[PDB]
Amino acid sequence: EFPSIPLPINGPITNKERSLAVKYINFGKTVKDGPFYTGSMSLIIDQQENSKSGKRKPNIILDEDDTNDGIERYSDKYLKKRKIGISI
Amino acid sequence: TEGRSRDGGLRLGEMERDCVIAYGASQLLLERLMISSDAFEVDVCDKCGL
Amino acid sequence: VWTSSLIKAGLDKGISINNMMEHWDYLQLTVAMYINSDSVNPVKPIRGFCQRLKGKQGRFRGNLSGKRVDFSGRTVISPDPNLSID
Amino acid sequence: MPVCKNCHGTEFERDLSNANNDLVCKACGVVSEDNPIVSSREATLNNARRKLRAVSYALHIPEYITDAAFQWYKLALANNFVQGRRSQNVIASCLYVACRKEKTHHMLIDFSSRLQVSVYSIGATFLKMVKKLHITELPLADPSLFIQHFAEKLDLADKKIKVVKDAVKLAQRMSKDWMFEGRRPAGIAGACILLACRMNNLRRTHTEIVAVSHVAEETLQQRLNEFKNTKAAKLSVQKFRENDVEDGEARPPSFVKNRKKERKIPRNLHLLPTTDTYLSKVSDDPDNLEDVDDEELNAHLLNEEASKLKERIWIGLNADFLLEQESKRLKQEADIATG
Amino acid sequence: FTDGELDIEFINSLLTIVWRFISENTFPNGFKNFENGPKKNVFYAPNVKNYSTTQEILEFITAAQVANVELTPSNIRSLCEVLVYDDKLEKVTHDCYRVTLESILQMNQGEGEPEAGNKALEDEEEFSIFNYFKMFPASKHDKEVVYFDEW
Amino acid sequence: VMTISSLEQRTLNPDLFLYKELVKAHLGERAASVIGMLVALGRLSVRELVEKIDGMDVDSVKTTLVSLTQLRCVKYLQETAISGKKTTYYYYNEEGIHILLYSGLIIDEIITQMRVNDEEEHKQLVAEIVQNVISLGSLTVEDYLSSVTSDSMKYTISSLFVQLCEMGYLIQISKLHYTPIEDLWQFLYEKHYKNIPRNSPLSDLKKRSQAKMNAKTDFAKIINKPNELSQILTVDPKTSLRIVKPTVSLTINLDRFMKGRRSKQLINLAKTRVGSVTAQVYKIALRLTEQKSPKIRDPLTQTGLLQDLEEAKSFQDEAELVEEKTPGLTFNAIDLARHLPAELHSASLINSHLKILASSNFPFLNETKPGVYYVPYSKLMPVLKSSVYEYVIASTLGPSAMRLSRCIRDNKLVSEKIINSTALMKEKDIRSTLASLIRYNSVEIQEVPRTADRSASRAVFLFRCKETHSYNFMRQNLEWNMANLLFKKEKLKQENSTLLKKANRDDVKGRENELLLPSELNQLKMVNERELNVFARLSRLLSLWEVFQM
DNA sequence: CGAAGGGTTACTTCGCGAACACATGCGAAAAAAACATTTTTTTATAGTAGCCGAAAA
DNA sequence: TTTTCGGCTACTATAAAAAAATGTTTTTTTCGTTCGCGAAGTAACCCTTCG
Ligand SMILES: [Zn+2]
Repeated sequence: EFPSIPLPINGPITNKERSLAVKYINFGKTVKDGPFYTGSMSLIIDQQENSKSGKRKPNIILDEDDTNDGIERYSDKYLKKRKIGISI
Repeated sequence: TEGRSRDGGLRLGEMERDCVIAYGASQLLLERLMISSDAFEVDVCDKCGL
Repeated sequence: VWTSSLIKAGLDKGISINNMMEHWDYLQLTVAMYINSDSVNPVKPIRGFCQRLKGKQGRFRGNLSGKRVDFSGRTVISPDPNLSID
Repeated sequence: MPVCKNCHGTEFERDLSNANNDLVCKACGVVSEDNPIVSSREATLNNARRKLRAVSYALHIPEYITDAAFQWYKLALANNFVQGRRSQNVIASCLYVACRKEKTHHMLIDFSSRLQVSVYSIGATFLKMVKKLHITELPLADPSLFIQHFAEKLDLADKKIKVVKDAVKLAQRMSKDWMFEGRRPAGIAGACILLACRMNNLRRTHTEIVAVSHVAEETLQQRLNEFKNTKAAKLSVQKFRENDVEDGEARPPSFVKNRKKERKIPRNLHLLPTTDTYLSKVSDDPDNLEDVDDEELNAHLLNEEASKLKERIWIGLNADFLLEQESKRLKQEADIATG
Repeated sequence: FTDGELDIEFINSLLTIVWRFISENTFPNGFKNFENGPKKNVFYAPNVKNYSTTQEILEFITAAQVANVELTPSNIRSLCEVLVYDDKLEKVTHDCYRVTLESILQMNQGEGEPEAGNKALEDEEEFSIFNYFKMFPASKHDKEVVYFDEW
Repeated sequence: VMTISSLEQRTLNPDLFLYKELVKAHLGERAASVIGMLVALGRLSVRELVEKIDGMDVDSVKTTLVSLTQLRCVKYLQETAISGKKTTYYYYNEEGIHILLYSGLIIDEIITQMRVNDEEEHKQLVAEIVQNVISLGSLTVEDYLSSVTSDSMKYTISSLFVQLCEMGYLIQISKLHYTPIEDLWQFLYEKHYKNIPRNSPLSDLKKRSQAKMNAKTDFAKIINKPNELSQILTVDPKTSLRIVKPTVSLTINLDRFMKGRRSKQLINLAKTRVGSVTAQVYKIALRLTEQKSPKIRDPLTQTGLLQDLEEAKSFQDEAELVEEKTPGLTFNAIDLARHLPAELHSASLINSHLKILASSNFPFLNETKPGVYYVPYSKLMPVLKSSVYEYVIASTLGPSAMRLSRCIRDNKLVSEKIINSTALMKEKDIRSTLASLIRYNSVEIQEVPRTADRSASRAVFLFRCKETHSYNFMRQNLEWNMANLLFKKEKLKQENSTLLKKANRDDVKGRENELLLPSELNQLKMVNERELNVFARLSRLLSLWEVFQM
């Protein structure tokens, strides 16, 4: 049960509470979709003083950041071109 | 129960069950303390197996 | 249950803080002599979940390790030589 | 209970032999079970239980009838029968009705002796506490054990069966011989124990019987006078007859006082007299009041002269109560000013 | 027993009228209602005028009483002084009360702060008790039902 | 009972639930259990995660670690014991998790106050130039600008970079911030102790004072190195008179925005207090003041060298002295008239600013001087914290609990019998509000023995203050409130995933005709209003938690 | 050269067990309040506590 | 000088609506038969340091 009130009123007609929650949803859309296009190579080759992660990051140069949609479109085109037996 | 009055019961243990451990009997000491006494059906689990 | 109900009524009803501390210290003592008893005594020990595990009559030393088995019998013995030793 | 496999709803029987005693069915034989497993207001009722314990152990009653009076008092307090008494009369009345349930030997005076209360107020509260019953079935009309247990503390004899059995026989024969209907069971016990002791070869002082039997001295003599009146008492001196035939000519003296009833010094609903015609004739007028001129309307009040003498008499005699009333009003209007 | 046995209604009445008198003494009268130039560069460039009561509050009590327990020898006034500077007054050292920082809102909420105001408020203004409701019944999901949750 | 009471998440982990409940909504399925095992144990190596969680071998743990490294939710350490095997040991970082808390109301608060470059519909590029820096971590112009084909906007983006990096907000060299604060102090103390053997016979004074003063000045120049830099160099080689070099990686969100946010909190404090023309002047004064102010996190005491000795008073002496010395900030009304508000005794602006700036004193806000040239704050932020706590406890139940808490704090820790003197009611409601307050752990109890025997009948009681434990309790309470709110919002996400995703797939060009039945239109609009309500309450709850942070 | 900051060994006081079977919240001053008694008006009616005279020697 | 049997005195009980002076049971404030071994408060004495 719940007796008290810690005053979190919603003023949804204000401009800033609309725009700030829209930017929240946009930030969630950017982060939940994972990384971005080929600008993470700088993140890979930062390598301040790091032998082990300087071995880790060139392993994940070809990580699933933005090439999953193109591979999925190529697989959909190959499925529309011919039949293939695999699990979905 | 205990004694002779109610029905009766003759316990073995705390110095007596150790004798068949000194012999090395395994299935007698298991049976006469589990199966002949009380066979119960506790259900268990793997994830939080209470 | 009753002392916790009395606390739940009296604290939002409003009573004296010394009586509150006395009744709540009685709450603290009743749990302490409800489990792991015979440390306080204001047959008059009560049995909780430590006299059932203490020894020689508890669930360790006479009800679990040495338990009263079935299919037994107890009678005095007379000698007889004419039986083999088996 | 009717849980079985081959049959349904049969009887059962736990075994007597082999020290096995399982609850088994019949005519096929299935145990059909497992092995046998064998092994605020309360403070007011506590004060009432202690007071009932006191009156119970003082009045010499057994222990079960104490709990019977306790549950009777609990049911009565659940019906909200009384409040605010001194509780001696209440506990005595509850133990009296629980005690006069049973045929034991306890009358009203044994309760009226405690706390020195008059017996009539205790009986009045006993008929005030019957505003819960609407049953009132009490077997009260048998004063036979009174004779059996009064003869232990009074009329001490070497035998105490020869006097007692003939006493209760003569008393029941006299009660069936029209001498007992609301006619003092302790008194008839004293009377047909003095008569049976007179049959025995031992006499009593008349005070010794009426002392512990809680009966008056004159009333038992009136009883024995009526025994001399009814029974011829010639054969009663030596030995009573083994075949006593008593038919007719039997009455209490209330029948005599109705037989003389002074001193010389076709049912129909419409034939019954109607009572509304007497009220219908005389007028219901609050304004008409002057039709009673029969020398009484002109003789109510006298003049002013012989009235200040009456006022003088009243102020001279009934003075202290008026002074206490006026001083009590002055005491009030003193001590209600502050808070 | 001047203020001890004084419960309860005229303690509140005397509290309300001394709150009104110090709010109209240590600040001007009607410039707390609207924001159309409040108080005119307060107390005329807030220098050396800057005064307070200094026994004038007991003179205002002397202006009007009901003659039962209301002859206070500057000690029940000090008790109510302690009762007011621990809730809503600051009271820099001697007698300068400074009633403000909650007087304006819950004084001019009645017939001074009507609907259709000036500008929308910033989210979570801490010094504000007004317009906080959440349900006709509407308590379905995680609305403001969060506080302390019976730990 | 029936799990709808929400107790399986209620009376459990208050602190170790938010830090990896955020990354359930941000990172995903396997980049959350790494934080859930790292915070729950503390110090972890590489193989220890693999032997703890049975999710994968040492292949996909690398992906989570190199996804959380530049997001600075985790910091590393490469060291050996005595022999070798130079493996990377791992603490857990907190500042990246604060960035994942604050990101949206970082980007939506900075524009109206700090960055005054341009306002003629530049919101289409602020999100692209800021959110891509938070969601990636670094900034290299030769790879980041290469997505933009135009060259005319490149000079404007470079000027935005210059003016936004003038006021901090982007750590320039971006080195050494993946190292622990305690490890820096221990390493510098160890290095500054190894340099002096075979000398005069040592003492506590000579060794301790020499090693600690050298460690303080070296750690101070280390922490002040990334604060002020000159990497924006080689002006006009062929064009572009003010250009930032693109070689050095460039991180985001220095805590000067946190300093500005508590500055906005103090502006709200001054607005609800006297004046409000004091608010309209002191807002523009303090938003110019707080660029050089001392930092909230306060290094040189984050490492456990706070002991009850000369080091403890040296911290307060430093907080009094450095705040006056290192900013300077020679601020007057002639400095305020340079950045003067449009139409905000309306005429004769400068003397009015003199009188309003000189009238804002006593209490401790804007501590002045005859001929003032600065403004301190050392006894103003705890006053803000206490005042926010007291108006929250006024929001708890009635004004009476707020009166009772403030009177206990103000009459210096007094017993119970004299409380009825400074009160309204005699006994009933004061015990009611004291019971409802003693359910919280904010006003303590004190027991004294009367006959040297502990008995709860013969004892007199008084009430301790204990403010700091109450601030910690409110801090973890607000943290649990945010964690419970975002967990319920994540449940609201995951119970309605497929109908949001079906409209997300291909209905974007058909949002007008809505391409669906009107029932799920109402369902989508209702869950959108739910998400708007949750974020609108989360911003306020986040600010109320943000007051309680020191 | 002398007063002061940890640092440990030494004396003293507080927690458990002793076979293995058998058949024998309580108490104690008062306080607001819902309530009966106690009338007097008879008055029918029996007798049961207590009181002297006509009866026998 | 002794007993017994008839005259008066009269109070209990139920029923009536009548209404006043005065006494009668539950609550809310406060409290006085070992002995052996292992572990935890107060003192006696060195290592080291500043005025
Ligand atoms: Zn059968």
